[PDB]
Amino acid sequence: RNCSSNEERKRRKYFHMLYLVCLMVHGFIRNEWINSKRLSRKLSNLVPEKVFELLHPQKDEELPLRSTRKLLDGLKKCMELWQKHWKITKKYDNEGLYMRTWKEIEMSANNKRKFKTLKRSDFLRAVSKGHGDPDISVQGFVAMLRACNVNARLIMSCQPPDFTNMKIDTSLNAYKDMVKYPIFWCEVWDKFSKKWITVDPVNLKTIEQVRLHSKLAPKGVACCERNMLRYVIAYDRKYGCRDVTRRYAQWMNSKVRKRRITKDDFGEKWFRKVITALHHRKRTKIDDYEDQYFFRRDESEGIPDSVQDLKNHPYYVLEQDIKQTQIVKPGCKECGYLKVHGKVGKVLKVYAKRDIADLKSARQWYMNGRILKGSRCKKVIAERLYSFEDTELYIPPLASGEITKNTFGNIEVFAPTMIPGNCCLVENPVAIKAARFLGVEFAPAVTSFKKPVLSGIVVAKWLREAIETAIDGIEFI
Amino acid sequence: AGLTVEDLLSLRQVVSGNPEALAPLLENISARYPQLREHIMANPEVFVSMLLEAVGD
DNA sequence: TGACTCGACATCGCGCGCTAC
DNA sequence: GTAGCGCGCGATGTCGAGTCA
Repeated sequence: RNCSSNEERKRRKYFHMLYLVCLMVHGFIRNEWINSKRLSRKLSNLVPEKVFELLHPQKDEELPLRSTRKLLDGLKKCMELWQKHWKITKKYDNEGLYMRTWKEIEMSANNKRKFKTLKRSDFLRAVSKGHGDPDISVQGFVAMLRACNVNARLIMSCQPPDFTNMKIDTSLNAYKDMVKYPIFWCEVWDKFSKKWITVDPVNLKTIEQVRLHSKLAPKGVACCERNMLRYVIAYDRKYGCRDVTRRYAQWMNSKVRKRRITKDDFGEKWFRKVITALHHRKRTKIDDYEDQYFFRRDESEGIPDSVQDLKNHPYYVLEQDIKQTQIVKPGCKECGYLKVHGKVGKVLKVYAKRDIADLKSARQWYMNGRILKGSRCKKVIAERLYSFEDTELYIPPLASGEITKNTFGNIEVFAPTMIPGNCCLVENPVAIKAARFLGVEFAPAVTSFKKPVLSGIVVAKWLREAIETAIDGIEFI
Repeated sequence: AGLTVEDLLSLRQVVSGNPEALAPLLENISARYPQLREHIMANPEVFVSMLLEAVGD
């Protein structure tokens, strides 16, 4: 075995978040520097009138397609002349911005060495001279398109260290293998076909109109050691920041979701906080056209081709992975089959998760603040369990402020719903001490089990302020 | 939930022009600011904006 | 305190992805 | 496209720690 402590697990998740935030901010700032007005004006003169006109074609009403084609020819001519402008293409020192191993990090922490600061001037100078690694090159390419007034995003595949890598060794079996796919690239907006065109002028030297498959998404076990596609962030002229992974992920909901922080709900909410932090403009109609592409993409993925990809899948579950406490919602059935690779003829029943109901016993429901009505049990395990639609909120009874409580003179509060309407919950170890010293008419809160737990008090709201003062003065009792 | 301005500046500068070198700085600063950890979990957007407006310029 | 979970590593047989027509 | 072919990739099981009730 090769396994680390739950503490190291939790550190890896945090440091992953931290490193990701930094990466994505770097994207944000670099995209700023790309917009520099002094540089733009110099790079514009690189683009002949013929090509410029190709980059801004006239609306063609009878066949929009021909305008798209002219843009593609323009984009191809730009890629070519950029090949010529960029005179010196460096190698990444060490690993560049490709994904690193926990061991590699720990050791870079250790050795401090000497690091030449860059800043904004030095970047500009490099791009104008045409000296840099492929990241600089592509980034420059995007600057140039922008100086021609095309809607040109910078795309960045953020490669933070893997927080799903649990191993204590972390050791790999090549430079050529790392550089096979790019970290940075470009998108360009087609107003005629209402789609984003993908452009990689430096590494793959292609232009693709991604529909369901893209040449840029890395393939083969060896190449994915240093490039694990998780967060593809798009930055635009007007300082938008949009997560565009769905364009580039063939299996987004299966393969890729397991490797992103967004797989639990805390993760998603955190991630959205950062994107919004980085998205400094207001919603345009283009944003909507994109969301429509993503929606259709997100609904054409469908069932995966393997059992491992159906573990903890957002939408889907094999009949065999349905929990003892779940049942199939009346009058639903399998939604699909999975031929199991490497077993002859073996087929599995795939159900949609929306057709699966979670059942709980009466006590468990109460513990979610719900009561039952005359319903029927769905299954027994020996204690009857009921579906969510069998159930109903519990509204506990509401002058002086005596609260009708359980037999023990406490209140069972497993959910905000369960505070009476005219009362408030105050959680504090001594809240009972406070309340007892100044009298009143409170009631202890049982919020969970250890086996009860009185974590605080339930008192009428008019009396809350008093307790808060007494608590603040507890040292004086 | 807070940090000096000498560290916030150096960190903006690494993040902006030399992110390859992030690793040891973050190790350091995280070792000098325990509370930063839980901050980052609750309120990332603040730490972001802090890294964005070192441009009081 | 017990069912149920999560990732690594082992084992293993398929048929997948090469040339070389 | 096809046959000849070696082994890479995914299915199955266990092992330890952890999580929920």
